Amino acid sequence: VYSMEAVLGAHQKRNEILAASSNPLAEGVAWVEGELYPLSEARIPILDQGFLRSDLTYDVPAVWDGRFFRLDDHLDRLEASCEKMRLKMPMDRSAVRAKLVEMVAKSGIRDAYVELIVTRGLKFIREYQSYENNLYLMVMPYVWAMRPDMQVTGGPAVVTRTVRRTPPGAMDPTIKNLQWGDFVRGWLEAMDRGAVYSLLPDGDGNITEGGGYNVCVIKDGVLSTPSRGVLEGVTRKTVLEVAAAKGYKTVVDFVPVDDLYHADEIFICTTAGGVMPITELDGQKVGGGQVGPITREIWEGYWEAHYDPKYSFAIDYP
Amino acid sequence: VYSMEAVLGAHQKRNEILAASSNPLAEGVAWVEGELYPLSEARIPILDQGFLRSDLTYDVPAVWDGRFFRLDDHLDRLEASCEKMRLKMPMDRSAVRAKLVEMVAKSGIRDAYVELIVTRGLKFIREYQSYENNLYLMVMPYVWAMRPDMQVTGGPAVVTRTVRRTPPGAMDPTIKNLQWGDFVRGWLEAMDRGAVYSLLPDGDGNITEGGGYNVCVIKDGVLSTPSRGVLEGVTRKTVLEVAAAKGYKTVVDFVPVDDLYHADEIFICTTAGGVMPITELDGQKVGGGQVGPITREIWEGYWEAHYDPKYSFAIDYP
Repeated sequence: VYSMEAVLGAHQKRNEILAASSNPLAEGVAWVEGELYPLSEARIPILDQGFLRSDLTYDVPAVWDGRFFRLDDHLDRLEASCEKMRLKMPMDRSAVRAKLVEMVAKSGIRDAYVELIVTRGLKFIREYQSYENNLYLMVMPYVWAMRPDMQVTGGPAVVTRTVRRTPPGAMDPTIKNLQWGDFVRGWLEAMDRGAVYSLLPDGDGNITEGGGYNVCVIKDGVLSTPSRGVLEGVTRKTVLEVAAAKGYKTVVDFVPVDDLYHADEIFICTTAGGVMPITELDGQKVGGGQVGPITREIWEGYWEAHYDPKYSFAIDYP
Repeated sequence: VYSMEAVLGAHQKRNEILAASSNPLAEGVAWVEGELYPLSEARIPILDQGFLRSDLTYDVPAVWDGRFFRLDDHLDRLEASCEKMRLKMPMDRSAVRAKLVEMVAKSGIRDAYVELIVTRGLKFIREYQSYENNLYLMVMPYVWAMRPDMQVTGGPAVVTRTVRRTPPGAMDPTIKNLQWGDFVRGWLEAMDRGAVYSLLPDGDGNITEGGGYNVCVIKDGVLSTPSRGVLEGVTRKTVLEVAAAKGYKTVVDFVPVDDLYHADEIFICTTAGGVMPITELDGQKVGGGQVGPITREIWEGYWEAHYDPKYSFAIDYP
């Protein structure tokens, strides 16, 4: 009952119900300076340093089938990110958690992409010690980095050769951030070259991540994923737990670019889409060019976890 | 008459006139979707990818003493940046130029920092080919990266050791951009270590630039400035022209970090402040620890150029 057909099919039914809603928040809602707005109408001050300097961190939990998934792991990473950035979230954690549930519940959205953004505020970094930081919350329908119909077949990727990952000595990649100069270049290279997804090298022979997602490489029943140079994804975390539970070895360590070309399976993972199979790389088949059996087991176990009360709780909709 | 006293003194008189203005735009004005707003009231849509993904380029000409300085060089760089970003400025160049003059004239601001921002718009990079890009214009009182009283003495810098420059293979530094993850870390390191200005290495032994500015290093009458890894500043351009005119050699090429420690003089330069002497580095005097004679000649020639009709034109204020 956690097959692709079952999970994606039910989502599609929930989508058609949402499309028929007359709720003005059904297309999304934002929290700005204490008030709720329809997402298409929400506006932020142009002087905000999150805009003028991308001086911000953010995080993104999701709601699936009316259940929040690992919200507390996302709130922990956001608070760790803020500490690294010398930001202080302007709202208490319990109040943020309750606000998010209220926004989702009022929207009626059962499958939601939920974004929290903490910015430096209006003052330049030279005055960061007044900690006059700003907070924005957004709730919108679930975002698919790889659409359902493409997850059934897997998608095409390239290892980029015109762009590499911003190194950790320039920007710490364990801070989820919106400075996507490299990632945007990767989307453009993939489109130029006849693919969709881009996998960025680190400049010294190893693969890192892409614009929105971690990468997992499978070889002889061993799932390998980069340790350095990448966000420590919550999806990746779940994937490592699931793969272990099902009898596969997991390795978090350097993954040479050259290993991508000998893999049995490859997938990318992110809150915005889940487990996303990669079945073509640089124009060649990955493995058999179909969704591999280990990826499939992990995919199903990922979505099963969304109904586990250890990792999720249900929202009370009006 | 282009000494520091004369130039900064007159600016201070113009400042006190601006402070006394009852014009609601005297503190700045923004252009958003066809209308003008007081800068503190201007708001942009939260869904703009310039915010959600820092998917934008920008440029910053200045007005000094009621004269625009090298506006056409800044417009050329903005258009080159947009082409590299696959952005198309949504307004004709002549209309943008006229709008900027109108905004400055209505503000009454004689010394102005003028910012133009072109963003991807509301759609994700995957849909960049509809070119539905957005434009924002801002005019505000002149911004000083190094305040006047500190330019008289010069300021303190460090070569960062906890951060290095985002490399060109990750983000092209000739595109003026707002992805300041590395620069913000540099401001924090300098503050932690007992300085103000940060100079970022490239990771392979050479110096690049800092958060807002290029760096020029003087040794035995030779001005050296990095070619790779940095924005091609318009201030830097003017500095190279002035230094040549006055009988000094100029070199645009790799500048090893180690050369900083043997320099006779160092300054940083940017539209937001001009020519800004650095008289202490990593806790030690640069040269004699005072503004050097060559820096001083360049400083005066920089501001003299602001009255040259080859590089500047005067705004007709109401």
